Amino acid sequence: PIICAGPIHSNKSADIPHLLGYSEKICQIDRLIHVSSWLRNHSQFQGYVGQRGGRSQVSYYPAENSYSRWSGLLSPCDADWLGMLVVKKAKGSDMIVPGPSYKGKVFFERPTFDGYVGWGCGSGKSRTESGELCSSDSGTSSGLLPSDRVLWIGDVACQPMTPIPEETFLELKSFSQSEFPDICKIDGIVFNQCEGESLPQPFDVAWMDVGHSHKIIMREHKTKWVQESSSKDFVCYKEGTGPCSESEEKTCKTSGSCRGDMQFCKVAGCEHGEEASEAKCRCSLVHKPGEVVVSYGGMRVRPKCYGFSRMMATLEVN
Ligand SMILES: *[C@@H]1O[C@H](CO)[C@@H](O[C@@H]2O[C@H](CO)[C@@H](O[C@H]3O[C@H](CO)[C@@H](O)[C@H](O)[C@@H]3O)[C@H](O)[C@H]2NC(C)=O)[C@H](O)[C@H]1NC(C)=O
Repeated sequence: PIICAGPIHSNKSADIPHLLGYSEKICQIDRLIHVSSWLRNHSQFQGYVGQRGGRSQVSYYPAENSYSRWSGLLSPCDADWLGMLVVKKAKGSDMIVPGPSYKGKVFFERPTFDGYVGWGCGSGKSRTESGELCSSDSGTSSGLLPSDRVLWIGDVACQPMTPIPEETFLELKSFSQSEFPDICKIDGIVFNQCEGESLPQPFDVAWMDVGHSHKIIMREHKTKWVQESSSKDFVCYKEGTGPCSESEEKTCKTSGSCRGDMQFCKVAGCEHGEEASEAKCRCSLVHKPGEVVVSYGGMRVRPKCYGFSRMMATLEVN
């Protein structure tokens, strides 16, 4: 949990405010408030996901998940809440991967080749074991549901990118195709030219989102987590209260008057020994290995999202 403990909602009726503060959105991300809001607008779902458990107790496919152990490594959905990308509503043509335990799940999200698709359920519903249907569920009637009903597939890390010229991305695009000549179409998105294809098959591939019209999938590739101590590397909470507001957090990150930990004070400035009563804002280093930088096709890329997920990939016929 980056900031806020597992949410304990009393109501399904409660509205989900949109908060401007970085920490505020991190807090909602912590309490899976963003999935709950994804569910409300798209599945006409009633209430919340992540009850008592929050984002840490979300279920991943696979369960043995690296980046999960790092609370500030952003999933596609957190990234969506942070506006970095958008997890699009499930359309009929987006393919549900086999593998995960979808039954019970009210929400599961998957990186497609072209983006990120969510499959949500209506109130009092939950996915069957296949994931292709929301069947009725008495366990979901309360509308305030546990985190293991949310499923994030893929070991995904999302992060502020360094944009790359399109010529660079086209180099990477074709480098992948020379690495993956076998594949013809991924998530309904044409990868190569084949004419003779086989029907969609699963595909465990590492990949990165470079901010372009699709991801680049990588067989061989090097990564190097580097620490940046940028302001997004810190969240700002009020002790006992929750996250600082939009202005309070900006003040801590610009002026250098709020309290913090070892690295936050080194970087943004803080003061110690003041007080008089009533405790202050504080900021702390988000826990993550850093910003991933990926060596691939001779290019050092700092991507929007890096992950190893399962997509569906059609193959050729010889
Ligand atoms: C579910 O529906 C919500 C309503 O559309 C939506 O929340 C809305 O999110 C957008 C995008 O973040 C916000 O848009 C604008 O907000 C401020 C001004 O208020 C601007 O500064 C921004 O630049 C942006 O243009 C809406 O304010 C916000 N509305 C409400 C009532 O919360 C959610 O995003 C939807 N759910 C998901 C998962 O996307």
